[PDB]
Amino acid sequence: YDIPASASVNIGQLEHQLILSVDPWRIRQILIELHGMTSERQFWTVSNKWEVPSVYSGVILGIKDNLTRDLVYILMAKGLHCS
Amino acid sequence: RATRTLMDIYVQCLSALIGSCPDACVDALLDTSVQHSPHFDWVVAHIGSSFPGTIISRVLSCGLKDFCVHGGAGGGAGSSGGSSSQTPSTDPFPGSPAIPAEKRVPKIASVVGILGHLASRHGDSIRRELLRMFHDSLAGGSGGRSGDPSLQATVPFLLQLAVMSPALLGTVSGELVDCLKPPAVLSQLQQHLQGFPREELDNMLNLAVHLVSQASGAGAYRLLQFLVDTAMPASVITTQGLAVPDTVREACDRLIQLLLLHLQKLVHHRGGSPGEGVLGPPPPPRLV
Repeated sequence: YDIPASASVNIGQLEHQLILSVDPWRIRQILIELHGMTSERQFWTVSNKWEVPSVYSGVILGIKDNLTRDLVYILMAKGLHCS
Repeated sequence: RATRTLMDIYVQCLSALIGSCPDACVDALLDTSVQHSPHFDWVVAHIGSSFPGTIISRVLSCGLKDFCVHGGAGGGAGSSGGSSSQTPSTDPFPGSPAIPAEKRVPKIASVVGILGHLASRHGDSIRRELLRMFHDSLAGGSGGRSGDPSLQATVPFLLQLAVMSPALLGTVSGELVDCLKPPAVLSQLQQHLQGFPREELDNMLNLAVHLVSQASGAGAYRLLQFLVDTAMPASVITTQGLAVPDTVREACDRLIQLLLLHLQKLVHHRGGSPGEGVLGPPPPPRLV
């Protein structure tokens, strides 16, 4: 249900919708909302099924801004999974 | 009791020397003292000797013969009724909990002794939950370790506390919180009868007693879901079916109980979604 008047269940529903989201616009919106409502914590490690090869893993994490690296990591993982 | 203190000090020194150095200098005197105590039939003297031996000669080093002698003396003392003797020994062992009190109190391995130890641990846990002191965490951890070490029969001991946690209305919330903490700290040693107990009467009693608490006490739904997630190794299907029948089919005995069960189910689903598929990526997955 929407508007749970809480924080933990709200973040859980938001990350569940993010996992179930395919359109990159909705993904970006959910990720920026999570980054705005929470602390400077990473949101890319919310699914163990997103296996990114280690050849690009060392460079995908070398970004100062957390929002951009999280977005690019989620996009690359979802694109590889769809391929 | 003029020369008794010197004899007790000499016996304690001999026991400490036998525990440190494996010698035969305290094998005959200890046996003679145990025989005299058994022939005199004095539980208070045996309890005092055990307290004096466990006060300072229990955290030095591991004992082999002195520990066996102390266990034999404790068994000879507990052979009789010894109501007040055991009631005082429980408090004496709970006060001197540093640091080998668990290995010295639960070493009797007797039925009545284990029952008294479990009752004392439950009373201490209830007092710690009602007082919420600073050192309450150490006492709760010690009680949980003592309950986990004595895994002979804990179903009746848990049922006796679950039946009392629903009779009153004031201390019922504290008793339920202490029981939940003990179940979470003991890996849920008793979970098969967790759903068959509060069928119609105990469930309504707990729902009516929880209304007298505050928001900080009622916010334990997250802890309850975290405890239920890492539990139910062989009775998960029955508990899940009972929860789904009492939450969705509106088969609850009360009116507000269905909302609480729905919130608990939602919290459990959120915890399962955030812990099973949202834990991490580098380390291996968890075991639920």
